Amino acid sequence: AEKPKLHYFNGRGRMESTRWLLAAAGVEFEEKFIKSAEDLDKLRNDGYLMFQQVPMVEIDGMKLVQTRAILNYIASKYNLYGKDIKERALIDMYIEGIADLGEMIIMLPFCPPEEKDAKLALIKEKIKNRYFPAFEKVLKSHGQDYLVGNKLSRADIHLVELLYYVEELDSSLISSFPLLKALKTRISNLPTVKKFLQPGSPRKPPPDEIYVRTVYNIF
Amino acid sequence: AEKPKLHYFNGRGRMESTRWLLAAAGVEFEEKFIKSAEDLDKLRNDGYLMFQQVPMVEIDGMKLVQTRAILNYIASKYNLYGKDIKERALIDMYIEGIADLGEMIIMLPFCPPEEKDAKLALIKEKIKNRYFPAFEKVLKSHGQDYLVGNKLSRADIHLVELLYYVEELDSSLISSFPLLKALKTRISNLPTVKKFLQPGSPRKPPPDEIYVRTVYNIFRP
Ligand SMILES: N[C@@H](CCC(=O)N[C@@H](CS)C(=O)NCC(=O)O)C(=O)O
Ligand SMILES: N[C@@H](CCC(=O)N[C@@H](CS)C(=O)NCC(=O)O)C(=O)O
Repeated sequence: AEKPKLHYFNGRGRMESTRWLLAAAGVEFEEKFIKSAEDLDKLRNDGYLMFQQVPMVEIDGMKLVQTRAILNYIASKYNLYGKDIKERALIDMYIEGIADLGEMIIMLPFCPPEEKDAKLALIKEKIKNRYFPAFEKVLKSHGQDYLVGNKLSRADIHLVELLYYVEELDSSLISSFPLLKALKTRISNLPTVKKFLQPGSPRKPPPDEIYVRTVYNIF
Repeated sequence: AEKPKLHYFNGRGRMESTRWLLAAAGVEFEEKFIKSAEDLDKLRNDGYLMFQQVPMVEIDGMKLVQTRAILNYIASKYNLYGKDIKERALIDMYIEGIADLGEMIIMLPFCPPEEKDAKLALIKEKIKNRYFPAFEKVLKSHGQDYLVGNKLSRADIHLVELLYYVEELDSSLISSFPLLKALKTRISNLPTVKKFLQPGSPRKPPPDEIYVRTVYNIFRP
């Protein structure tokens, strides 16, 4: 059985939460980068893409598409999805809030220039008034090092990845949230995450204008 | 002890897939309809909405927000989430396709009249050229009555809900997809689903301009 092989553009977009989770889990993977519309159309025409889209991951005999299908499978396989049905409800609730905020961040570079200020201001408002208070409250309420079950789960990994993007956006947004600051440091120091955070890993950068244009070209 | 209680507007939107799944699982539930901004504020103020949003379901002593958290819990509890990690992977892939389509459909009534025509045209095109082909191909690959593991799962339920909606929208779209038609018929005839499909059940109508205006009136009174 192979290393999982990740099909996506050479950028963050919709594959980056899978790169984080696999790296957090200590799992070696390979990437086949889509550089053109022709690369994508060949995957489609070869029947690799159930819904004609990427992300797609080749893992344990499957060609899985859909971010959540990929991540649930990885989380479940590497015991990062809790130990029972009630922990999974907490985990799902948390990571779905993270996905919603995440989505706004992923979509942001693609919005018309005249809308950016308004959209960014709204993401900053939701971070401050909605999402950071929600997660700080979880940490504050049980006083434990991990969001759920007193042990590392995907929710920790997904949230910390998000705290890194929020820092790139505005380093002060986290300032009033000391338990989130502390979660970020703790998880960043786990050997697997520490290595993924270091130069030269598969961690992808923020999108620049050449990438924004390229992603269009790939559609 | 208590029935699940579903906190939403009195219409489909983001709660309908849950009404379908619970009914398919044989679970009677209650609904508490949010009618005003006051009602929404009370749920928030009581601290029952983790991200200040609905849907919310009170089930088994918990208050579950996020549509997918709600559905995953229900599907796991009532054995509609396949039998192993690999079946769940197939289930999740299939149903996330449905969710992408669903998300366009649910937002359609709150589009400006100017974007509506094109949005609808796009929806139909994706049904016909992307999603119905994908699901037909899966049913054809194995010739079995159910999408995954040759037994009823949440994927069948969520697909068939989608097929009922697509029928309302344009009843010709399914015409080229004989295996989807057959699945729709089989699943519709299962005791629990048949009961949910009957007149007078909790199944909700398609949204009308009053539902739309109630939703706006709640978020922007
Ligand atoms: N719900 C899907 C969304 C995938 C998606 O939007 N994919 C884009 C690339 S980021 C794509 O393949 N676009 C081509 C298309 O939709 O026609 C997932 O989470 O994987
Ligand atoms: N990802 C969430 C989205 C929920 C959502 O957007 N709910 C809307 C109403 S249908 C809401 O409460 N909006 C008010 C707000 O976001 O302030 C889910 O699937 O439950």
